[PDB]
Amino acid sequence: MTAIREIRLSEPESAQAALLALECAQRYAEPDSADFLADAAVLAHDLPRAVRREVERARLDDRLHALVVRGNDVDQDALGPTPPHWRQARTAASRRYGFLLVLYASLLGDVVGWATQQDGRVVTDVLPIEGQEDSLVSSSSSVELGWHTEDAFSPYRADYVGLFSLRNPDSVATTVAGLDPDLVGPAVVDVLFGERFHIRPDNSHLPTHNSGGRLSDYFAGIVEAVENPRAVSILRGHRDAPQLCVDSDFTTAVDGDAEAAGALDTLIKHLGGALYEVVLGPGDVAFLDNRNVVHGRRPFRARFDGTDRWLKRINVTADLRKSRAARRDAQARVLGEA
Amino acid sequence: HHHSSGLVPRGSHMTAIREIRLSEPESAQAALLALECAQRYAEPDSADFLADAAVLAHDLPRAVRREVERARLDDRLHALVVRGNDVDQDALGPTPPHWRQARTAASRRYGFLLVLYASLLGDVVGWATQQDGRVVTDVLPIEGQEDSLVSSSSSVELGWHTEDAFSPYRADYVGLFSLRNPDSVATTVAGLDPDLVGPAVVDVLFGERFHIRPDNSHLPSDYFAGIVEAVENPRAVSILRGHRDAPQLCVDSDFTTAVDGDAEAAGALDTLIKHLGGALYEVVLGPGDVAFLDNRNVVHGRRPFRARFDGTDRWLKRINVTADLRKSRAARRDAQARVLGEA
Ligand SMILES: O=C(O)CCC(=O)C(=O)O
Ligand SMILES: [Fe+3]
Repeated sequence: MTAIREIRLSEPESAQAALLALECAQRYAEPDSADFLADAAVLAHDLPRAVRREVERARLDDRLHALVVRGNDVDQDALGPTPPHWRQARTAASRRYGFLLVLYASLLGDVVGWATQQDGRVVTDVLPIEGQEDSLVSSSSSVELGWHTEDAFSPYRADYVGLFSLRNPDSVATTVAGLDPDLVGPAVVDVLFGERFHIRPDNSHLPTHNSGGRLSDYFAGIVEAVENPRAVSILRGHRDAPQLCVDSDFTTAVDGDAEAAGALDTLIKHLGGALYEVVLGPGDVAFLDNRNVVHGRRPFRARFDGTDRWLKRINVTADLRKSRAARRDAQARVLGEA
Repeated sequence: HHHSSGLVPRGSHMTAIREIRLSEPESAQAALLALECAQRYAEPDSADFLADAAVLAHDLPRAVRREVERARLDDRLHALVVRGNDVDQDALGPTPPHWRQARTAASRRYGFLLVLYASLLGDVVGWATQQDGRVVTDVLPIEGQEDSLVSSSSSVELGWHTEDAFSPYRADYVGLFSLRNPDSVATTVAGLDPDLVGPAVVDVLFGERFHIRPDNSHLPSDYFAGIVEAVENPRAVSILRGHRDAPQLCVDSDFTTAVDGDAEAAGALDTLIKHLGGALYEVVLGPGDVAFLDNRNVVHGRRPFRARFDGTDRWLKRINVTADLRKSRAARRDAQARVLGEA
């Protein structure tokens, strides 16, 4: 209904947001520099008032699918070519969009990264990588990004996933679905509320999607969660507004629970059909409510000529304090550094 | 009457107290925002105001917002104290004789300001079983409840505790806005210094070896069934939680016991009760002073004091703040409602 909340920036609101981002770029080294992240929540208060009003309505809407902020300024000429790999995507020209993504995000909560994702960067990159066309990770193209709750396996999974589209010349859709409980059956719902499923870390948490020199110890937690998954529910909270936690490629029923394996089969067919498209054009920022929706990305053909689709991505928590056991120190934002 | 802020240590807790002193212009700016809110919105906890409160709070003085944000992310904070807000004592009128008479037109602006400060730290919540589910509550002495074990006490020690220690929906912060305090009556505060306790005791306190039962406050429904089960069939819980370097504390000096037959846990618990009792210090809020206690880090209580019941007694506005409103949705009526156990 209001499941998708959209704000289209006026030209002045777009210009004001860009100016704030560019002041941040002048002051701080990286969009996830510790001194910037300490200051971000209060810097975000200087974003346009009309934007702050609508973000706050989104934040307290427990039936949100996504907040979409359209029409941020992106200078395509100044940005330069789409990097061929996330490792090379921390470009001088792309800093300003990282800073703006963190400012928007800091209206919804606190930004976090993962020790086991893109070398523990808090601002990450989504771009097609040659040789990953058919992979199950966000650098895919030819094969759909299978729908998932972000970091479904983890009790420290984000409350919001933020995406800042820098470029999307072929209008490739982000896919989104919620679960209408009164639509699969209060029978299947009860089975999904039961701690009767295994959810494993997706392939982006593997050493193979990180730099080779990363501490083996960062991946201890990921390997444990692959080998010995905890028995967990797919639904939780109030029955009038249950939260969703499932990954289409990394969820199984606990072996010998055909009632569970039956409900999961049913959920996977349902959500696959229910998946709807949101197209993020250049300058469009989305925050997906990761408690309410699964998301993915349509298949596309990458041209690998520097013109390809490029997003900046961020994880947002409503409650940074709750993850302190998994972080190095109070201010550190990288889950699994502890 | 210049802006200042700093860190006041207590024992080995180097950032225990974060103190902010408003300049006259910062005081006036906060007061004008609160007064504008009181003109535009029904109540300090009406749906119209709470939907906007987190954004209206961005209009508080910038220097105060930066220092509050530093407090919010300080996982070793005991108390954030903001001193020097305007209270017009003449216009406020006498301290009401009961909380049921305390939601006065004259005191609205102080409820609004408490919610604005609170909304810099998180989202305000109340409890169906406390002061009729009001989010902005009143702390004042009630004639005939001098010997009481609730915040309306005076002659008797309010025994110290984590706020709502039994509950998974317990506040992350307890906020207090002092309207008057002529006799400088204190809130007592204590955190755990792991350096003053045997590591073996600390190891036991991290164990799920304890029962934390609700005060009789709670108790009257799927919510209230959970309260009865919390008294009769209490879950086994830990007292310390999270990172060894920055553990959260959850204990109630009157309502915590070790699990049946766990003498070692009974020993660790009473070692902790003696430690916190010995480590208690005091925070006094003068008129216009606001405090947020980090309920994840400290227990709090109150010393004996002498109430006059003549309209001059100590009066605070009080609020519960959560870092994560969404996690309590099963215990609230609808998305925007802030009253725990209202559904
Ligand atoms: O490319 C997209 O639109 C989605 C990316 C994504 O889901 C992700 O990287 O987590
Ligand atoms: Fe994703």
